[PDB]
Amino acid sequence: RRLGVLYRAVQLLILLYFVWYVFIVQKSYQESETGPESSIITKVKGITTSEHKVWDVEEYVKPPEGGSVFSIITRVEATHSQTQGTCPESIRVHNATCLSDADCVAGELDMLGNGLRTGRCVPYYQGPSKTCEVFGWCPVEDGASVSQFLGTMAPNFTILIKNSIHYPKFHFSKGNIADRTDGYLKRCTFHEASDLYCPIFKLGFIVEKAGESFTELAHKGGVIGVIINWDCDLDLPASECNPKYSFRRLDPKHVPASSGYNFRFAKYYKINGTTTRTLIKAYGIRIDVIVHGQAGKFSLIPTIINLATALTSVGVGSFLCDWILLT
Amino acid sequence: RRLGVLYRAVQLLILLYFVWYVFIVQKSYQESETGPESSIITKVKGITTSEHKVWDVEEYVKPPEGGSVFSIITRVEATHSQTQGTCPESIRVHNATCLSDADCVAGELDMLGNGLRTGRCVPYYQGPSKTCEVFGWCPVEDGASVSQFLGTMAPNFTILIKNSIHYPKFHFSKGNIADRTDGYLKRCTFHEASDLYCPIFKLGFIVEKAGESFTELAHKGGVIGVIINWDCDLDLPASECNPKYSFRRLDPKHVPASSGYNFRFAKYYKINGTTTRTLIKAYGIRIDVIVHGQAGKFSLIPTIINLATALTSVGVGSFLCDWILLT
Amino acid sequence: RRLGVLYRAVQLLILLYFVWYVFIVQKSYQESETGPESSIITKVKGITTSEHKVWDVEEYVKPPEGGSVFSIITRVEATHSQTQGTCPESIRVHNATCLSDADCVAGELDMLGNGLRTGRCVPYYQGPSKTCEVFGWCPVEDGASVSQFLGTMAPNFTILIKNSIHYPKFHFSKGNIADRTDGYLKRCTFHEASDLYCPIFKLGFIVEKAGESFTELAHKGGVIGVIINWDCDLDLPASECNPKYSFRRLDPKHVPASSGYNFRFAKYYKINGTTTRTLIKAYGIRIDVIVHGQAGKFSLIPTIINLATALTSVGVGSFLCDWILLT
Ligand SMILES: *[C@@H]1O[C@H](CO)[C@@H](O)[C@H](O)[C@H]1NC(C)=O
Ligand SMILES: *[C@@H]1O[C@H](CO)[C@@H](O)[C@H](O)[C@H]1NC(C)=O
Ligand SMILES: *[C@@H]1O[C@H](CO)[C@@H](O)[C@H](O)[C@H]1NC(C)=O
Ligand SMILES: *[C@@H]1O[C@H](CO)[C@@H](O)[C@H](O)[C@H]1NC(C)=O
Ligand SMILES: *[C@@H]1O[C@H](CO)[C@@H](O)[C@H](O)[C@H]1NC(C)=O
Ligand SMILES: *[C@@H]1O[C@H](CO)[C@@H](O)[C@H](O)[C@H]1NC(C)=O
Repeated sequence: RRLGVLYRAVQLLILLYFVWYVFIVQKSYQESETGPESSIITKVKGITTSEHKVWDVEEYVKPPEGGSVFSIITRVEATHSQTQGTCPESIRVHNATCLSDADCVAGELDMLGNGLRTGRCVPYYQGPSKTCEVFGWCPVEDGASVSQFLGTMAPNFTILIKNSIHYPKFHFSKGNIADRTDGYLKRCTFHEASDLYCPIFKLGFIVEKAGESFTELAHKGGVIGVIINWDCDLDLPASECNPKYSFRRLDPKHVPASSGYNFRFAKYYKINGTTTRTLIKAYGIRIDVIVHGQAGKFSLIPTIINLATALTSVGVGSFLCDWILLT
Repeated sequence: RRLGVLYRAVQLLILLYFVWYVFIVQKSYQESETGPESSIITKVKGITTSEHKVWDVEEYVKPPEGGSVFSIITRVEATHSQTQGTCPESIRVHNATCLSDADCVAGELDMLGNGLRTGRCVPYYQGPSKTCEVFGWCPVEDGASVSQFLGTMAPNFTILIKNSIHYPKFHFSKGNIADRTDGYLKRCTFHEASDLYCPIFKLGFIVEKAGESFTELAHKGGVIGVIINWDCDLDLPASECNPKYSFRRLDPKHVPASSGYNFRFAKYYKINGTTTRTLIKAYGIRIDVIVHGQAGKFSLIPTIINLATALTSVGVGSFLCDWILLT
Repeated sequence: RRLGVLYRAVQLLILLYFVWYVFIVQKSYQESETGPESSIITKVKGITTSEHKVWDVEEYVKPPEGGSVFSIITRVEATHSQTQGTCPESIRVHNATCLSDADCVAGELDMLGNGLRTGRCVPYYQGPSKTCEVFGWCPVEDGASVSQFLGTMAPNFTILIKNSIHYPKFHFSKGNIADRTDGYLKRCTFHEASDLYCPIFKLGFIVEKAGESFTELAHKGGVIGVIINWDCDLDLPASECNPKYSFRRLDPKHVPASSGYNFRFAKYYKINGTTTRTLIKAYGIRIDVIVHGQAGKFSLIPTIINLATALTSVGVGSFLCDWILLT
């Protein structure tokens, strides 16, 4: 009687749970593939100015080739006319300060120093201190570097990411630009809803979507990641598989020591037969384009496994009801 | 009687379906791992010529280091003796054409322009038009660039990809060159059957296997991906795990706007104390080596799950036959 | 009687096997995700010396930007004052040796040669042999290169890897540096137990943990991979997810032909209006930072599938016991 009503209510509850959670919500009827094959072609385009200098893309984008990882230099500390010679050590180098020649040890190369110590105390670049003389690339950066801010109009720089994926097991291939001939990429601006196949992003848009302040991320540097997630359901048509662009800062923005991004490169010249160089310490924003994939397609093996599990679970509910009735 | 024959025929049909499709075909008795750890070492080697110039690998391969992504330059547009100064704007820049000084706005920096506008109309490099004067790197590329075709013998360039994978969960590690001392790599040519452990590919072979035409992909540029798939069955010996090299074009070859690959780099010089440069716009073929993995090894958990599913399915066939007989 | 004891012993054996192997050992109650999103920021810092030259990071680290793949140059073969002209071919080029002008074919460009053959026999750089004259970058490397060993103090170079992962499906994100303000990274040394969030590694430590000898890996070059495995169990707190750094050599160290790492880059100058260059062949150790992920979190679907399998298996044991008793 009523025992039958409760007995069948348990079965319906178990079947509901399976049909909803296991199948509709979690798609246990589906087999999944992750890690597609991606191709990223980037192209930064924009020009900026300094006190009397004009910087083009060749100057502030390293490396020049358009790939997943590139750095947009927003500030430089250039040390011009560096030659191999003898000069005072940087005041920031461990026990570089000296009062006499006895305080400097000859032939001492510090790995964090700027050269091999000559062994005699020399006046610093700006008085009145005295630092141990070193042989290396001179003058040192910490004594003869001039800072230039490039990124006054870095926010208006535009980056064009060209992505294309492929899912081998499911034979799915797609890109992030629509095959058109209407002059679209020459006048479009990215919008996650209106214009999703115009992957031309301003640097300022990327930074603000990452939650970052451009001045702080430009003076000290930073790393911002442009993440493309192709969470794809292959039972739906190919027009239902779209790229989702997320922006987030990838460097340890909270650790004071490791926050920032910078690197050194030099420009090499022969002046009167002697090799001179211009050491440039570049602070800038590195853009990493990370592509992530998660596909899904209906597979019969998972479906039958879960159906068998549902039947066994309904049987276990049967056993539980009978056991409660007996006791 | 005959009901028994049909009843057991249903069981045999269900068991066949499982034993064939679930186990033999799909290998549901197996656990899978994807995404191994890969190491790619590339080395392009070949020399080409121009009207009176000889180009070596250092000149047309960027970046010089041998990694997954590199570009082989097939054509350049070099603008020599570029200095920071004032010169006419490119005729391709928005509203650069002027008839008088009033048509040029002083201090206007266009992000797609080639400098900061001085504010006075100047004659173009070739008459009779007049363009707004700009301050930047001068002369501009669109007025003083000379094109040189490098890739006359690019098809005979040879790329040596050195790959090595590792599957952590299954403790499988392999490479794409056989440990030999017979002078093999100095005289071998790749063949997907005869010579699969001689990964020395001519650029023309890669292009033709990608279905591309070398002249069009060399003048305008392109991106070709060398895909290595280690679809591996670990129940078989290690000699049964082999690399499969596939070649396909990765750029949007159909979109007119985004088809092609190019980038700019410059050579910097000091001439009479003033920084001059040679801006080179390089059109070439980028080679991406993409390594994809899918391993499989027999695991007891999937086997028992599928066996339980088979037994439950045979029981469901039993129930269906009995239900048909009753009704 | 005793049949009951054996009958229930079989059930307990099957249940033990499941509860131990399927659940406790293999964690079949868990769903897994692999392939997180990684960000790698490297920074090599150290200075070395030669006979009379001091080398800084800008000189021996290529590329300058701090990413996953970079090369630390330990030895160079620099060919200075290379200009486009005519010079003897390298004695190592196929049939380059000549006895008279008839042995040289005019206009012959060998892809493995160093230029276009002029067609007349010229004396070699060192006597008494004679090689076919070529037009290219002259003098050739095999005749005018000078070797300098940089890596006397390469083992004391320190590399700072900055990693940060993210698991999308499980919403887990972590890095490899602890958020601190105690001046930790300026004085810490990595230890896999004591100091795991100080990812500052000496090059010598990386090499010795890889099992390599620094002198051989420095003269000839090599590739060493720094592997970070985030094998993560998400049922445990976030303090229980840690990076595991493994070091191994990635190049074919056993194949004599393919063992080693080297590349060429040049320094370009204008001398009296003619383009000269310094071709540098760099032998060094390439560091690849490979990040691998394997997360796990309790999921109800696998748990119920395995519980149903356990019940079915106990039933199959029931059937086997009854069948043995009947026969
Ligand atoms: C630095 O030099 C001073 C004076 O020569 C010496 O007392 C001190 O120990 C040195 N510090 C080192 C070597 O770390
Ligand atoms: C450049 O970007 C800034 C902020 O990102 C914006 O205020 C400014 O209007 C932009 N420039 C132009 C010409 O729109
Ligand atoms: C270009 O300049 C012309 C004349 O100064 C002006 O009419 C036009 O609006 C300008 N186009 C712009 C600013 O996009
Ligand atoms: C170079 O390649 C082209 C086509 O790829 C071929 O026709 C030619 O014979 C090759 N050169 C040599 C010397 O074999
Ligand atoms: C090299 O040159 C010699 C003499 O000209 C010739 O006999 C030989 O066949 C050549 N080898 C080649 C072209 O591989
Ligand atoms: C540099 O490293 C070597 C071995 O890696 C070691 O013997 C030497 O002591 C180190 N240098 C210093 C100053 O500790």
